[PDB]
Amino acid sequence: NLAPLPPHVPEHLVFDFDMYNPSNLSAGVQEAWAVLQESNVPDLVWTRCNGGHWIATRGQLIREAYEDYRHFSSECPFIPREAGEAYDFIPTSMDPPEQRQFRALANQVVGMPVVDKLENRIQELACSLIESLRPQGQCNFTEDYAEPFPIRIFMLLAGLPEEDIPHLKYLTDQMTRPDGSMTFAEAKEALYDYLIPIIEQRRQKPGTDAISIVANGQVNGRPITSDEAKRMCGLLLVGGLDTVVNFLSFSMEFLAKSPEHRQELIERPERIPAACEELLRRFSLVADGRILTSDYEFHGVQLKKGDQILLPQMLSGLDERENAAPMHVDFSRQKVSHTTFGHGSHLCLGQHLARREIIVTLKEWLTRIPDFSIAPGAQIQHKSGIVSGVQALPLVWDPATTKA
Ligand code: HEM
Ligand SMILES: CN(C)c1cccc2c(S(=O)(=O)NCCCCCCCCNC(=O)C[C@]34C[C@H]5C[C@H](C[C@H](C5)C3)C4)cccc12
Ligand SMILES: [K+]
Repeated sequence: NLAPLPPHVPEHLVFDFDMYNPSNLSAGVQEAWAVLQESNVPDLVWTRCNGGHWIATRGQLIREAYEDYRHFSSECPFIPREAGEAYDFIPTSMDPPEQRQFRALANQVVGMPVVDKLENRIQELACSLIESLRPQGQCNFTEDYAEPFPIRIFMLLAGLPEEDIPHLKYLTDQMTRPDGSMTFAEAKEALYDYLIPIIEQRRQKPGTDAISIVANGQVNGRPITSDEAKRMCGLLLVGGLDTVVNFLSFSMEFLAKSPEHRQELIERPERIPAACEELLRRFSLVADGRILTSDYEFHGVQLKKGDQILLPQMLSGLDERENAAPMHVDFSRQKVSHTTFGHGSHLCLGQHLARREIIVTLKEWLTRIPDFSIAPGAQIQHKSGIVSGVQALPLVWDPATTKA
């Protein structure tokens, strides 16, 4: 189904890109999205897919719309509209100025000083996961390392016992990949049923952990409500799962297919933090958006109040106006330009934790299993959406080349 073209939208801007099923998916998802940056494609287009919505295709427009929250509201941040409308996590669905207090609170639980403190526990977890795969000589990376890793980091952050992982993983999977057992709202409520009691207890007997902090917090000079804490705790849980899982998978897929890039990192592990940044550009993967708060002319184009606009974080760093030869991976780029963690008032609060997860993973993997490949015969499949990703990543190695 295409949606019929709204009258304010001129025909010459219409490019029916489908964000959940792009034409060139088989060639790689970032590549599939990069067709939007071909020379015949305007900086701002309308697609009739997925209810109909604008797409900003260039880093300059993407950044500008993200800065201008007065015209581009996060009240409805997801395409299609029905998803955007039912979405209530905090702070992702709030605009400044209200979002500012909630964000400061959330920053207390995942900000830089928390990350510096957790780094060693993160390394311990990574090492334990890798060392259990190492002798096998094979894994599905996405399933065997990537999925268990960030959920375990959330348990450590939130002071939750490891016993709860299976149930928690199931509920978050249902929100982003439903098997049918539960609607989004049922999964959401089950999450709330899970967090509500721990919130009440940690209100009464505080810990030094994320759930305590968010529960004992103050916003707008008053105590955070139970509805507000659970909706924040919800985002803190889901925000760092699918992004980390899929990003780690794009990265490992690249390194498996590029011996020369692996060898560089093996020989110069000091370049790993830079390599992380360049991978974050090349394999950027989020595409959310905004809704117009009013009629607005933006870069020659008449936008109407209530129109949705997709602003793909993914596209800014792939824009050849931002980075020369954008599909080329070069770990020594002088200026790595990207909006992989967003831009503007909602810039990812988990970005410092994500970078440490990524760096620790690459450092620990490359020192234990320096030599690996894509399993003989396998063709890696990508998926496209709000968070794009990797269906599966079967890796192989010779265990004699590994270090215990
Ligand atoms: C590769 C990993 C990650 C990527 C690419 C990523 C990406 C993003 C992006 C693009 C936004 C802005 C969304 C918007 O403007 O609508 C965002 C916000 C956010 N992220 Fe991440 N993220 C990652 C990891 C994490 C982690 C590990 C956490 C920890 C829980 C986290 C927590 C959050 C929170 C709480 C917000 C909302 C900030 C606000 O609305 O004020 N993220 N993220
Ligand atoms: C028929 N019709 C109209 C339809 C009906 C229903 C579904 C449809 C789908 S669809 O099934 O493919 N729709 C996708 C469901 C929306 C996913 C919700 C996001 C959850 C992750 N949330 C975060 O808050 C984390 C986080 C974390 C960070 C920051 C920010 C953005 C990203 C990255 C995610 C928040 C496709 C096409 C049509 C559909
Ligand atoms: K909403």
